[PDB]
Amino acid sequence: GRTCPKPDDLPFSTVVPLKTFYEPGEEITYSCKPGYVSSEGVGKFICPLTGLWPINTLKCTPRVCPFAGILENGAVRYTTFEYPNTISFSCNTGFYLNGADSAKCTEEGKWSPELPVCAPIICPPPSIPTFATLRVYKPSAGNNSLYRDTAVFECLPQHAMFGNDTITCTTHGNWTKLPECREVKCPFPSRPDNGFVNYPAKPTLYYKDKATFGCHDGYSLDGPEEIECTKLGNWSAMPSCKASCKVPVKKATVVYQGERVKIQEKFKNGMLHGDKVSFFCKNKEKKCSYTEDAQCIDGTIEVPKCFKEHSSLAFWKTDASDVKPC
Ligand SMILES: *[C@@H]1O[C@H](CO[C@@H]2O[C@@H](C)[C@@H](O)[C@@H](O)[C@@H]2O)[C@@H](O[C@@H]2O[C@H](CO)[C@@H](O[C@H]3O[C@H](CO)[C@@H](O)[C@H](O)[C@@H]3O)[C@H](O)[C@H]2NC(C)=O)[C@H](O)[C@H]1NC(C)=O
Ligand SMILES: *[C@@H]1O[C@H](CO[C@@H]2O[C@@H](C)[C@@H](O)[C@@H](O)[C@@H]2O)[C@@H](O[C@@H]2O[C@H](CO)[C@@H](O)[C@H](O)[C@H]2NC(C)=O)[C@H](O)[C@H]1NC(C)=O
Ligand SMILES: *[C@@H]1O[C@H](CO)[C@@H](O)[C@H](O)[C@H]1NC(C)=O
Ligand SMILES: *[C@@H]1O[C@H](CO)[C@@H](O)[C@H](O)[C@H]1NC(C)=O
Repeated sequence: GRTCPKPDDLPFSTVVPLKTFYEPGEEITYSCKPGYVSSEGVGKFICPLTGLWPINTLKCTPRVCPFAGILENGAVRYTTFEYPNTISFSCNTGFYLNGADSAKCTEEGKWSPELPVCAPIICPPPSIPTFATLRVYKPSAGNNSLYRDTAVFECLPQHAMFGNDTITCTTHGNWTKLPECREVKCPFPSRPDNGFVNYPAKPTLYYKDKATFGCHDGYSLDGPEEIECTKLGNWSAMPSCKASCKVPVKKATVVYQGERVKIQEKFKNGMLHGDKVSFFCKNKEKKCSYTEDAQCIDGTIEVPKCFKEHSSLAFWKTDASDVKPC
């Protein structure tokens, strides 16, 4: 036409002055938005006598921040690297991020905040507990320790450790929880009736001291032969001597453990405490046999009622340890 119209909207730029119509000869100026720099094309335009605006060669491109794609011992998500995009940071295993985790490209093309660096996780020398010693320790960095390094603790003699003995240098630079060495003592073990006890000749008995028990002839043990002084001050177990019992009835085949045995032959020297045997009893309902057990209890063994016993010489009847049924 003869009056030029509103200029074309150009991306990332602004036009001054901006009017719906211009007269021929009026001037408009394209200027890129902040953070965008002008490259190809020229901005200033003058209205021709014909209404048509000249073709626009101007191209505003975003300002480019310095390359930040390499983080030594780190990983960076970055995509574009130009205004106004942001980049993120991370570190590899054993490394902590020494600075801001995200940076942004400003209008001036300067990263803000400044770019971080990854630094190794370093752990201070471990502090030994009061009653403990350092069994092994290897400092990787100077006297300090790196990520996942270990120290193990050895308690002093006559002391008992509470808590795990291994400490790892963690991700946050602090050692894991430390064990405690305490001095614990154990009271003297009382001698068992009909038996003897042995311990070393010391005024006081401390941790892991062990006493050995015994019993005289005719008496067995119903506990562990060797007991130990545990971490809590009380002994591993208290054992006692329990009375062996006599063979209750001579001439009878009973069941000891898996197989069938004759009592008189199997326990010539008498039963021990807790030994379980089972007797055979006739049942006159269908003339079958069943099995009832009995066991020694500190010298007294109770024969089942159904055991009716007869002498072998009196072979008038059968020994009722016969038909398997029932
Ligand atoms: C060793 O330090 C660990 C970390 O504690 C903190 O770490 C520094 C980086 C710093 O922030 C400072 O304030 C502390 O020293 C202690 O462990 C815990 O670790 C948690 C797991 O990372 C953590 O918490 C997070 O998880 C919980 C549960 O999911 C969330 O509710 C919480 O918001 C966190 O995301 C926290 O850092 C820490 N918490 C506590 C109560 O300790 C650890 O105890 C310590 N060990 C020793 C022996 O001192
Ligand atoms: C040795 O002692 C531990 C510690 O428990 C004791 O219980 C108190 C009543 C008192 O006697 C203190 O000396 C101790 O704190 C015994 O462990 C206990 O076992 C049972 C199992 O449930 C129960 O009483 C408690 O849960 C346990 N104690 C704790 C602190 O949890 C242990 O039985 C004792 N004997 C032996 C052989 O270890
Ligand atoms: C390590 O050893 C001792 C610790 O007491 C100290 O004097 C020394 O300066 C330390 N050096 C380094 C590099 O950590
Ligand atoms: C705790 O001690 C046990 C030894 O009984 C060990 O196997 C375990 O690894 C220790 N805990 C940790 C976290 O290492």
